[PDB]
Amino acid sequence: VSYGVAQIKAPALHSQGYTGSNVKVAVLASGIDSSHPDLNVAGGASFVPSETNPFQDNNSHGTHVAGTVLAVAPSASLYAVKVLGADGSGQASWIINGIEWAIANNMDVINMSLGSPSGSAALKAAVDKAVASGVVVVAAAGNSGTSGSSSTVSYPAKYPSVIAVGAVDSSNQRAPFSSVGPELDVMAPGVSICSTLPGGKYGALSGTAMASPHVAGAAALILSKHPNWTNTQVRSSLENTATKLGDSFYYGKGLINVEAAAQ
Amino acid sequence: EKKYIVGFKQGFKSCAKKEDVISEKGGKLQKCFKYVDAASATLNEKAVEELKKDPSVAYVEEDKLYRALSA
Ligand SMILES: [Zn+2]
Ligand SMILES: [Zn+2]
Ligand SMILES: [Zn+2]
Ligand SMILES: [Zn+2]
Repeated sequence: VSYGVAQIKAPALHSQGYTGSNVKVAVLASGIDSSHPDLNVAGGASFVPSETNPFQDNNSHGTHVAGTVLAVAPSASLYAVKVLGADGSGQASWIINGIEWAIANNMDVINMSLGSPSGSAALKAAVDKAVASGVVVVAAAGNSGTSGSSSTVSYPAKYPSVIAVGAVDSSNQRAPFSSVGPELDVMAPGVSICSTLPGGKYGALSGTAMASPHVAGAAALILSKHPNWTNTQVRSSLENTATKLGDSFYYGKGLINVEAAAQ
Repeated sequence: EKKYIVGFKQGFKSCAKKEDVISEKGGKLQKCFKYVDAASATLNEKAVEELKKDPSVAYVEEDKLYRALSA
């Protein structure tokens, strides 16, 4: 497991008996590799035309991301929603197809560890629709560092309906790459995060892509303890109970604290 | 560069209705969305111009690339 699990205070939930059982988390990424003897991928679908197997991860990031959701929430059910190919990229339309899948298939949480400096009206429609459907929608805030006074939050994390997750180290210091702006909602561990890789491996990856699933995992923990809270209530608990770290421009509401968010 | 998303106004909910507007203008449908009021399509510059001007169409935008936020 990773350092980040204790950092966000997930073990307090595990102790109470809440580990995310019966909570469905869709990982919208490069696939999740069947290479692992434990990720309990309960399903999935691919929307990359030339890469039809959601259980083949030829990039590595989707597998790492899934592993992190699971290190926070051990009994959650993961779904492999392949919307990025081997090179780590996807068209807006493939991602929308992934989000619509998650909606149709009654996913509780969407994780999107992906970004673009530019938005798409259709993609804003999809995330907004998912949120109106009761889905907790989480995204990596971007890895574009600082650009004057300007927001460097990527899309879809930049949309109001989406929880935008920046990256801190094990010291609770913002990573130098972590995107900034008014759109930044919370922080989670995103530097040298140890997680599952293809070919049955494990290793460190860094990025807001690593921070995002700590929050997706936290949302699953909260929902397993409180199945009657809405997505709005889950999101608000995460934001309102976060540990303040400094300026909202750099850290949003600060570091998520799952123990405090869940009562 | 020639991959687009075509958004629709009210009353174009079925794929068949979306597809007919796009084809009437010389475009090629890729996928109709289920909740979002839009469809992906491949369009040349003439088709883009004509769709934008069509009263059925809310927008035409590039089907742009998004990337994993991981090193
Ligand atoms: Zn534990
Ligand atoms: Zn494993
Ligand atoms: Zn946001
Ligand atoms: Zn409760």
